[PDB]
Amino acid sequence: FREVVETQEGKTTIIEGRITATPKESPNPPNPSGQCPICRWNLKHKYNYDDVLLLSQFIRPHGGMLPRKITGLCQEEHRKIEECVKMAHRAGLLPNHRPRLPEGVVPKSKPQLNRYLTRWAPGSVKPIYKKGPRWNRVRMPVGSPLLRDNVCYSRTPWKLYH
Amino acid sequence: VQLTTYAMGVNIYKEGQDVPLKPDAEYPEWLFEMNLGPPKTLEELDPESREYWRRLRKQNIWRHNRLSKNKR
Amino acid sequence: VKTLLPVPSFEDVSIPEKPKLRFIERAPLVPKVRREPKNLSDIRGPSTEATEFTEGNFAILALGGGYLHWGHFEMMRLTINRSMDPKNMFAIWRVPAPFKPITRKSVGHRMGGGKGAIDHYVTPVKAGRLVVEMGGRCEFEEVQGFLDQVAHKLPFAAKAVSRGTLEKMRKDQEERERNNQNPWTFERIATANMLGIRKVLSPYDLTHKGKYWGKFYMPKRV
Amino acid sequence: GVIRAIVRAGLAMPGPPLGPVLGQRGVSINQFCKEFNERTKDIKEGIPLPTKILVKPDRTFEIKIGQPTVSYFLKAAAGIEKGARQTGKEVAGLVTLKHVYEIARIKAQDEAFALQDVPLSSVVRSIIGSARSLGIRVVKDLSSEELAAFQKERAIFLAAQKEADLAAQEEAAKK
Amino acid sequence: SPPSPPQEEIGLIRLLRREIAAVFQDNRMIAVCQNVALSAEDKLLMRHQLRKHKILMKVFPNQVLKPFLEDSKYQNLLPLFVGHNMLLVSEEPKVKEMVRILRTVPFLPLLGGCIDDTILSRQGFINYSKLPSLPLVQGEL
Amino acid sequence: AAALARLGLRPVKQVRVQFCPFEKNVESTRTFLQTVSSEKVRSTNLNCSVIADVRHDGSEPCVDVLFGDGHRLIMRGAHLTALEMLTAFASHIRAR
Amino acid sequence: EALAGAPLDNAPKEYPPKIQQLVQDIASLTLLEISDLNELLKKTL
Amino acid sequence: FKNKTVLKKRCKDCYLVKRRGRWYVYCKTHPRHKQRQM
RNA sequence: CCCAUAGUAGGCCUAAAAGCAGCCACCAAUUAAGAAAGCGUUCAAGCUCAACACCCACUACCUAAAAAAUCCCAAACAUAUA
Ligand SMILES: [Mg+2]
Ligand SMILES: [Zn+2]
Repeated sequence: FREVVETQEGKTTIIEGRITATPKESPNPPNPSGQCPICRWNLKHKYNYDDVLLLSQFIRPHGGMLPRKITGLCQEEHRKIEECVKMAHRAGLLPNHRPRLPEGVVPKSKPQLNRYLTRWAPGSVKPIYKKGPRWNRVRMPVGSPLLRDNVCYSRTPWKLYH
Repeated sequence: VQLTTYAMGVNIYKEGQDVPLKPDAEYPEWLFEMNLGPPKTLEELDPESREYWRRLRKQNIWRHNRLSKNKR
Repeated sequence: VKTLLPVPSFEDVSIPEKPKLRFIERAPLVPKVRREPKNLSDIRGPSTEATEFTEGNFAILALGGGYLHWGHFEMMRLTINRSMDPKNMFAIWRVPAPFKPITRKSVGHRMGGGKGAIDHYVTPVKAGRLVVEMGGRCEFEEVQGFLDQVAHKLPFAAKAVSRGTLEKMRKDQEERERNNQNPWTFERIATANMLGIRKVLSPYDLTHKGKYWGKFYMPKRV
Repeated sequence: GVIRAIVRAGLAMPGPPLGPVLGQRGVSINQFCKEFNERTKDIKEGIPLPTKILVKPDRTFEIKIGQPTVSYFLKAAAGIEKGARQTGKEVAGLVTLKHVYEIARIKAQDEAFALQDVPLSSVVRSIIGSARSLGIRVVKDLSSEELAAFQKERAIFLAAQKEADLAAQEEAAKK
Repeated sequence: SPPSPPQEEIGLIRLLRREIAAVFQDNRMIAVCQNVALSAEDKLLMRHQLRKHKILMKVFPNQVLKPFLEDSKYQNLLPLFVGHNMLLVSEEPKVKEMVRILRTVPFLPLLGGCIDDTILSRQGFINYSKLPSLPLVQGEL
Repeated sequence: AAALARLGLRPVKQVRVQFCPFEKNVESTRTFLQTVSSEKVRSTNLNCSVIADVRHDGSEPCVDVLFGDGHRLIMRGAHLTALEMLTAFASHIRAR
Repeated sequence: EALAGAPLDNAPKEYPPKIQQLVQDIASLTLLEISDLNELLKKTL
Repeated sequence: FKNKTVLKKRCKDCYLVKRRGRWYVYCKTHPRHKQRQM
């Protein structure tokens, strides 16, 4: 990889860009004819928001996302991975990819409202005060619609609004 | 009043003698090949020549100007 | 370098005299004395007239049935005549002047006592009929913009189309029809009276093929 | 900064349009006009001619004199005063290619053509284009053609210009 | 995806190749330099200051400059052409006044070039410029 | 390159860029010379000069900048990219 | 074909070898052939 | 802020942002252009 | 994401109308920039866009949602095989 290190010594700031170690691909990917890493490793429709081992290979050291021109993902898999990583961030997963901040974590907010498959940003969704009639109820989005094509073993489709 | 009026008395031979025009045999020959009346067209022009691409680009600019009247 | 392509030339298109839209009168010169019934079938189903381009290359295509009246005519004519270029574009009507008489009874009237007096006139329009056509030495984008402007204000669904656009829509409809993957078709079931479905369907559904519902047209219905 | 304008050689009065722009620039205008006029006193005609003016922080100005206008030179070689109203459909006069060669050889030493590596061919092409825009007409050889062409054209153009002037007359009457 | 249908070469790049080959064959030496993002008026000011001694300048796209460098004998010129680059086509090789008129602007780098098929760096160019007069060099032996 | 034009490059008094054109890792500092020799970034103040030191045996891109307060900011950019060192230099000049 | 790698002379360590070959051919003899050099090189000069 | 069902930038300095589950058009040059989705 | 030199303040008309008040023409230099597409200007000027040079992630599945009066309204739940 690459990094920038700044050394202040005697009113002189040395700015250096150094190259560090980098992990390569595994020796024998199963489908070398594929285009995306997901297609190459046959992971298409085979990963969820729980697969942090797969998600964290596409994300910045501070919980951010990496661009497609670097990762190599297709447009569809990029959106799938980005939404999955948002849900993983909101689910309390990825503890070491927290946003960087000098001292702002000391005023701890509301305690651990445990949650998962969180689609929207928790601080921007209004309560459902009226719920509508039986034939049109205001449902609650659970999960992401961009994972509707994942492999299903339950013989019943995944429920996205419940 | 003020408006530029310097109108030399152009007679049948005024501008043939007011300035020292040299005989036709003394000017170089490359002067008498210019396209005078109409400008030349794409089909007349060779896709290899640079003026071909200049004219094609002028047509492209005209098309862009025509189209870009309602697009913000 | 960016590769360049020749501009589409216009040396075989001649604009006619009087290029702006003709004034449309609200009522016929000879008013109709006899009052006719509301034969609602003149806006039902597909249009059989004015479905193809005649002289222009752009148009407003109706995607649903409805009645055009003088307010609509004035709106479209004024917007077109104030938004087009007389020297390079010409616009031609494709719907007649309002001729169908709509009668209404006096306000606060009980039911009965004959029909009402003729109040105004309308032009029936079916889905798939071109309403205004446009031609000249211009591309499609400017006319598409200021014609979708007009089409959004029509009493029915409408779009701004061109020759190539309309041909593309028709070819895509045929392609969808042939590559449809389920084996159960409205046409097949309706024509074979499968499940006795004609007790729910209409005699017009044998020809509408499920694509038309009242004065509404579904272009994704196959 | 720079100032782009055209002013007559022997006539530059401390007023509009150079007045307000130079006043907003912040430099004396009488000194500039007197200096310019005394520079161009060496011209025996009083030829309008463009001027590039450059200013520096210490409130003094350096001015570069160029060549006169191709519009002026072409209308002078044509012998007409005003440009044609209907360019392309109406002819403003007749000139020969020797005149445009002379104009090019006398103009190419200005700041807009001697600053580049332009042959006289591209310069005369530019002059021919500006002539077409002006509406004047250029053909190949005019030894015996020009004399008869001038003979007929002076009369027909005087008649047509009188027609245009009376056109302006009834237009000004019908208000 | 199946192999792309390759395009055919256009007249622009074809004649660009022709003229670049012509000026690489007929000329004596070439001086490449960096295309400073400098104003147009001053840019033509230098352009005229260089042409006043009868030496020309040109600018060409890299996407057509590179293949000539790769497939010709001038391969070693390629790795210098990674940015905003221009070339000075100059017959009757004269370097003294070029260096003198480039020294006024210290941000114009002469990244190098060839001198009768002899490619030298910037300091190479300066020490080649410092070479004695050609009649003296000829008469030395 | 409008970032420096808006940030007012006027604190600086001298900048110099050293590189070898015949080396593969000089593009960043070369295009930094390009963006720092721009008309606006240089016309924001006419009391500072830009220097293009050209050598062949150095084999290393480097940048050395000195401004009014006497501080010497050196960034030997051969792995460090143009935009990164650009925003670093801009941040340094706006801090001081 | 190809061209020489062409290094710099601010740190001079290498020089073209065609010069070495020609000098090894010409510069190991007495005045007998130096007279040939002097008489002959000036036929065109 | 003005409520709109369709939002469009009225100048080059208008920018669309997605905040509090809504689409806003924010302009710093002309605060006149501030629009909020409804 | 850059980049805006020129015949030229193209002529006519206009007090002035310079690409941008209205029309006719729309050539033409440099490797590149339209007798000018948006503004903007009293006229100018200062801004873009169209143009070389510079690399080039996509440069976009089109749009297609709203509030009334006593008190929301089953509880819930995305992943063990038709
Ligand atoms: Mg401007
Ligand atoms: Zn705005």
